Amino acid sequence: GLFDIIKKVASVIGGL
Amino acid sequence: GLFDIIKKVASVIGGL
Amino acid sequence: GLFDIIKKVASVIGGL
Amino acid sequence: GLFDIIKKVASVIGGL
Amino acid sequence: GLFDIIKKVASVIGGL
Amino acid sequence: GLFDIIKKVASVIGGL
Amino acid sequence: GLFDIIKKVASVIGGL
Amino acid sequence: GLFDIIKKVASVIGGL
Amino acid sequence: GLFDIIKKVASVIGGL
Amino acid sequence: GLFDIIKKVASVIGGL
Amino acid sequence: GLFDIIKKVASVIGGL
Amino acid sequence: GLFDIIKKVASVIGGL
Repeated sequence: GLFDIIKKVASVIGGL
Repeated sequence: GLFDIIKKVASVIGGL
Repeated sequence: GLFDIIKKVASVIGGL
Repeated sequence: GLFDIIKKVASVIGGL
Repeated sequence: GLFDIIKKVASVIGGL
Repeated sequence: GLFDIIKKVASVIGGL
Repeated sequence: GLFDIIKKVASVIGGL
Repeated sequence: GLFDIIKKVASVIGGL
Repeated sequence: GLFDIIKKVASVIGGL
Repeated sequence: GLFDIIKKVASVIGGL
Repeated sequence: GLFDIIKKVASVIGGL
Repeated sequence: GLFDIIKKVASVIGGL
């Protein structure tokens, strides 16, 4: 409605 | 409605 | 709406 | 109504 | 209405 | 109306 | 130490 | 130390 | 140290 | 040691 | 040491 | 050492 704040953090470290 | 805050953290460390 | 702030941080490090 | 003094304040300090 | 004094404030300090 | 004094303030200090 | 997050909201509506 | 995030909101609406 | 993020929002509306 | 294999992951997903 | 394989990841995904 | 395979990653995805 007024604010639609979508914060997505996707941290695939993997590998190593 | 007024604020639709959507915080998603996905942390697939995996690997290792 | 009035503010649609979409902050995506995809951080696939992988490899290594 | 002779004096229809209307005061409205909406302090939508959401987020953070 | 003789005096229809309307004061409206919307302090939508969202985000951050 | 004899005096329709309207004062609307919209301070959408969003973002940051 | 590691994160020192300080959020302060002061909301002196007053007046009115 | 690492992150020193300071978020200050001061909304002195007053007047009105 | 690594990030010193200082976000200040002073919003004195006053008057009206 | 012959094989001093060291793996370290720090995932300081703070903030938000 | 014959093999000193060192893998270090620092994913300091702060802020937002 | 015969094989000092040092791998260092610092992904300081701060701000926003």
